[PDB]
Amino acid sequence: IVLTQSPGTLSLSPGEKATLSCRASQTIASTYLAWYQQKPGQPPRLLLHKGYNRATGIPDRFSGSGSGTVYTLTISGLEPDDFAFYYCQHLGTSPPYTFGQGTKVEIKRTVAAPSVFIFPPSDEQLKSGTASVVCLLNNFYPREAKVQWKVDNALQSGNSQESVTEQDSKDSTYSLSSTLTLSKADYEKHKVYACEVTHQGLSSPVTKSFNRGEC
Amino acid sequence: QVQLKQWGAGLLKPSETLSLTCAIYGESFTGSWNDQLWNWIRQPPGKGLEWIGEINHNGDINYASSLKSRATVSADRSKNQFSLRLRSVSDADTATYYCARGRRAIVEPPANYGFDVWSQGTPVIVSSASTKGPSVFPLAPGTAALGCLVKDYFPEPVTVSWNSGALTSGVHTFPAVLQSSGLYSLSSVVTVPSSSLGTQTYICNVNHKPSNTKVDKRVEPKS
Repeated sequence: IVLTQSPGTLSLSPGEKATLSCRASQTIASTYLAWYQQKPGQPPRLLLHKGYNRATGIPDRFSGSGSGTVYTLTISGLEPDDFAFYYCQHLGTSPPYTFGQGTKVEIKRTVAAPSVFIFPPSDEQLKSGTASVVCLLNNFYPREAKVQWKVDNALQSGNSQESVTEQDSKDSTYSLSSTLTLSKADYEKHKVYACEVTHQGLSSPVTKSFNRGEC
Repeated sequence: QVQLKQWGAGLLKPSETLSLTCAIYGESFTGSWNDQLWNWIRQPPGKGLEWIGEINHNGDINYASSLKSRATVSADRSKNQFSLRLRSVSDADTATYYCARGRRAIVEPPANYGFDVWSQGTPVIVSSASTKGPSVFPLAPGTAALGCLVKDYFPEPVTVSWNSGALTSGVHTFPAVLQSSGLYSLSSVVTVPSSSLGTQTYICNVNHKPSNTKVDKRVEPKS
């Protein structure tokens, strides 16, 4: 049984009602559907079992509903502790068991464009035989962002790694680094290094660039 | 008050056999109503929960289809413990591994058809690297950004602070990434006013306890 959760990300303010959906590929009895909450760095925690029954100690604001192929987890008034990931699970009469892919409940806030910065490899690193170029996207919302690396106007692929911070506790934004790695040899064969950023807060893509070896 | 305690090596070289055991406290292996389900679950980096396998009260063992060949699940009933082995591990098997208690009971017992008790989990990281301190390189600068690149260390964690930890406003220390070399790398950045680049010193303090590495790196604007 394939369990598909939606939406991927739910964005809400504290105190609003949250509705999370889990769609099964086939009809399943409600007895066999459970829901879990998980915060990062912590084990999951059972919220509901048998579709609608709250587990021990679970607050009244969590409830379950549905039948057939669609089930729902409702949170009637989000508290700060409720911003987390949620998973549905099919625990039937026998294995195998399946989890949904997860839904993230985040704090909603107004759209914010990222500030973009590019960093050439340091002279200290180049002395080592490696070249790393870092593109920074600072304090943006929503989390969805596109970062494309161009070297001498050639789209780069498979030589970059991204890392994203968790949602900020102060202003509810995200920040993101993209790091392009090439050998020192390849770094010195090219002139123009650019990161192109697309984000809902930018009316057109923002490109930050440098020329290798220019002051 | 049921609890699961997990142990086993979490830093694995590639192709080795992952070996984990959980100890049950507060419950018997079968249960009063012969309904206990002892399960293994993993969570790959940035992905959701994936069910691995189970041994139940009657000794029945079942595995997920994509792991059935490489995995073995067993229990030692004399010590109220159960175990998972997973052979020929690769980067694909890097994950946080949990054991959990479920039940299928047929006053109804609590948490029927749910996993109510979970262990703290083991972070399993597959790398042929040995312990290695990071190299620390500067990322040089109305608003100016600067930072440090903390590259090629093993294992986690690294702590990064700025001016000995005084500075946290506008600091972003990014979750580390595992590079293809088996070595971690991360960057730590801070956005500061441009007008402070000549009066305030910015130093990134990097501590890597496994290698006893301690690096204080001044990040200065280039001229």
